Amino acid sequence: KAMAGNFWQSSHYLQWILDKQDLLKERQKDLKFLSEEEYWKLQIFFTNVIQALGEHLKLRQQVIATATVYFKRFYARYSLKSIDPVLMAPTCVFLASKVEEFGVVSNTRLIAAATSVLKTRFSYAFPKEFPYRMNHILECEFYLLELMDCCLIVYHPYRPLLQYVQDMGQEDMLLPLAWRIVNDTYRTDLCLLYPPFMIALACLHVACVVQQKDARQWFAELSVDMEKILEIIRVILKLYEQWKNFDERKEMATILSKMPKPKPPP
Amino acid sequence: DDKMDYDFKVKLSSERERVEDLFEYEGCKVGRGTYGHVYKAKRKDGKDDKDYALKQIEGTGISMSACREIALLRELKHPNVISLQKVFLSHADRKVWLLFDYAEHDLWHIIKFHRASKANLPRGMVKSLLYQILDGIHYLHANWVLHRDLKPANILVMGEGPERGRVKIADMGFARLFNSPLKTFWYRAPELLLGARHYTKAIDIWAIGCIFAELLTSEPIFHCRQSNPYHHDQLDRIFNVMGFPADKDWEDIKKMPEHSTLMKDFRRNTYTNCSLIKYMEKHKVKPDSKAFHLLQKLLTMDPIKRITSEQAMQDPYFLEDPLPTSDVFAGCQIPYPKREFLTEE
Ligand SMILES: CNC(=O)c1ccc2cncc(-c3ccc4c(c3)CS(=O)(=O)N4C)c2n1
Repeated sequence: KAMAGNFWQSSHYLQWILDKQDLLKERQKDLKFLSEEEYWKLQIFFTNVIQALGEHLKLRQQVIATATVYFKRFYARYSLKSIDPVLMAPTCVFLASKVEEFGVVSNTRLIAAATSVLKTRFSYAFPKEFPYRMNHILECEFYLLELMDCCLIVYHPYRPLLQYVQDMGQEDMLLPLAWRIVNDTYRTDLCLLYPPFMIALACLHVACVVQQKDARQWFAELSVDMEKILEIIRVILKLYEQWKNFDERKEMATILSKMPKPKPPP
Repeated sequence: DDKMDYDFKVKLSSERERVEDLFEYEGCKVGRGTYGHVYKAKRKDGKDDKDYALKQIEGTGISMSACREIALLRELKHPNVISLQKVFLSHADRKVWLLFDYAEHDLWHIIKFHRASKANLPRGMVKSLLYQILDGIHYLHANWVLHRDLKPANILVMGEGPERGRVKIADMGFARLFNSPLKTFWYRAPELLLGARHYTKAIDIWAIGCIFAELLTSEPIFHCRQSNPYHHDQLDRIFNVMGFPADKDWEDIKKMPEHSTLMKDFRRNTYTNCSLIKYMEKHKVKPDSKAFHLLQKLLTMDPIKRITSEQAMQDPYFLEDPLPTSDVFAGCQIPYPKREFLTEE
């Protein structure tokens, strides 16, 4: 609930809704080693890593989403060369957990979760075990916080989605599918480009089209830039075509070897 | 780190703003507590000549406490709530520093100055303080942010400068695990003492009631000598002021965990002569004044019958002469001394 009604004066809105062309210009650094398809395949993979880390640790979806966004924001600015994203991913889960107040993740529980998740659920992408100790996470935490400019409160499309479905009165029919589609939007850049509520309307639009509910007049009763909603719908539909044509399990070893790697000292 | 990029590590090291380089604060420690350490500070690379406050946080790393403080102050912006200006992370010693604008005064020190002198003042200063406090807590509550630890010491007031006489709320009790009190009792609402498992907006408003009584009398209304949440003497003191609550007064009191304990220890007969009217009359405050009627609504026993900050701000007290002013001191000379410098040892 903290800061619920403050999006339009929040640090998310004022610093972390980015320009698409600016985003694409900073990305060209990592596109010397990876293709546009391979980089997206990388993003999809590590979003699944963070989800898997969250589920092991028994964190609610909103905490996982915040950790997902911390990751995206970081790599929107800096190279994959900068810090190993194998180390960054649990660091984001760890920092995000501390933003919450109900329960704490301990050190040994985080490193245990990172070790176990990668060995059991991701041994297709990683031959060797998770090499990092706790003090590595702790060093990485400081860099994450600093380089996000201490911006920790992230707004997500789930809250507006709950509000919209109840407005329609189709919670049983639409909510599980729409909530699921919201989860999938984190496989894209959507959260860096549009306010949460627009992402949620798009997700609910697609849930209606899949389930063949007609909400043409309900959506008409809204006051919103519909071109921007359609933009987001196109991104969701393009993601499902990648999904079809992407075998994560077969491809990620090769892609992770293409990733540019941190230069050590002499 | 071997698998962190060297060029990325030294470029960020070249560029990092280090606190010891930017500010002068040596020997200017002004606070020391659970929170860590606070220093009054001037800027070295002198663009401005303002005084600043530098908080070095207790412990190391990023505590959940530190994290929620950073997360929330990063978003909160209001004239009556202290503003975070910058955050310095010191990687070597693993310490976190927070930068705020400096407030010379607070209600603890201010009220202790009146206590000292009167033992041997501007009209509307009490009213203005109360309004600005209510404006600050309203901002937080509207953002679903509770304070959780409201007392005179953390109600700061700006000294000489451009924000002269403005209230700045501070030290918001960020991080209480599970929003739980159970994980000075003078400012704590009767529900807390009777075993309430969670903090609330209403608990913040009681504390403001106590601070309002204290500004009027120069005396802590529930003053009391000197684990689990039940505290006998603190309840006795409340009942000596307010009287013992009837069933009609607080219907849900039965639902409190320490209600059986209260019944076991306290009898209505004991406090039959007591009331807030008589207490305030003994401290030279008129019970038919709008000042009193608002206080009575803030210090309501049953939490669901306590008015919100929103409605307190709407009280016609604030329409009565004298009005609230932005400058609490109303342009009059500040008689209160500047803060005292503490030691490291
Ligand atoms: C824990 N401290 C803070 O969170 C803080 C944040 C920003 C500040 C700006 N200006 C002044 C203070 C200040 C300094 C000293 C002092 C108090 C406040 C209250 S007190 O205990 O009475 N005392 C000796 C500040 N304190």
